[PDB]
Amino acid sequence: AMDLYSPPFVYLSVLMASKPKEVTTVKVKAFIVTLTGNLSSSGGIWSITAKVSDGTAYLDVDFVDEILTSLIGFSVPEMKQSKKDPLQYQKFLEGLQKCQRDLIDLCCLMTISFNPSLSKAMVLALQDVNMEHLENLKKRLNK
Amino acid sequence: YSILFDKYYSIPC
Amino acid sequence: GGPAGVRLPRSPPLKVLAEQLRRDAEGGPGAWRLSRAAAGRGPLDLAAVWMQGRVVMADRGEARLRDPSGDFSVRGLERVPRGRPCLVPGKYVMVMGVVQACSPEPCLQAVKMTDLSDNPIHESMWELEVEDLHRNIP
Ligand SMILES: [Zn+2]
Ligand SMILES: [Zn+2]
Repeated sequence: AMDLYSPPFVYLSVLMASKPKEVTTVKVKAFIVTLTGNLSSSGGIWSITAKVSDGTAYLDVDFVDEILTSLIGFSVPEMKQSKKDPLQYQKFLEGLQKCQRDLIDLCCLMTISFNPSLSKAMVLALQDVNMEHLENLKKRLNK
Repeated sequence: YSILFDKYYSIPC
Repeated sequence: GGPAGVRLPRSPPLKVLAEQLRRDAEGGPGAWRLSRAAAGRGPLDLAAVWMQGRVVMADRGEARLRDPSGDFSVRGLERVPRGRPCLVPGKYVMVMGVVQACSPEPCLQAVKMTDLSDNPIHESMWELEVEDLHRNIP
C-alpha cells in the first residue's frame, strides 16, 4: 500500500483500508457527484453537504466556511447586511449563481479531514493541479 | 439516477 | 441511501480509457465489469465510469469525445448539470457516465460532464491518473 502522505494525492479506498482510529487529513483528486443539502447559514456560517468521488470511493463531505465564503464573495454577516440594500444584495445573488456553478464544475485536489467513526469528512481546502503535481505522479509510477 | 445541484437532475437508469 | 431524490450507481465512477473499455470490459448492459486477468487480479465493477477527452462532435445531447486511447460516445447530455458551457468541439472535459456499450465503440449515458479546458495540466495527467489508480486497487 501507499503511505497517506505520498504526493501528489492519495485514494479514498486506500485510506479506508488503513482503518484509521483517529481523525485523519489526506489529499485527493475528486469532483462532486451530487449535493445532499441546500446552502445553509445556520450557526452564522456557510455549510453544504455533498457526495464526492475520487474514482475509488464515494464520500459524504461538508465544505468549511472559508471555502464557501471565497466562492460566493460574501460571508454570512455580509450576506445579512446585503439584504438591507438592493444593489449589494444583487451582487450577493451573482455570488450565489457563481458558487452553484463552481460546485457543478469542481474537479480538483481537495484537502479532506476524515472522521472515521462518522463516515463523514470535512473539505478544508481546494487546489488546482500544476506541473509539480504531474512530476510527482510521474516519479511515483517510475516514469 | 438522480443528483442535485441548483436543482434535481434525473438520469435514465 | 441518502436524501430521497439522490440515487447513484452502486459502485463508484472508476477512471478509465476508451481502449480498456474496448478490450478488457466484460458482461453486457447493467452487468459490466473490467477484466484485470493481465495483472492476475480480480474483475472490477463497471457501473459508473470517469472518462476524460476532447470533444470531437456535439449534436444536441449526443457527443463523441476522444482520449489518447481512442474515441468514445456520450448520450443524454441534455439532462445533466450545466456548468461553464463545454459542449463545443475542441473543449477538454470530463464525463461521469454509466456504461451502455463497450465495443466496438464505448457508449455512456451521462450523469455529468464538466469543462477542464481552462487548465492544460488536466490533459497531461489524464493517462497517468488512470494508470496510478488502477495500480492502487487491490
Ligand atoms: Zn474555521
Ligand atoms: Zn470512433
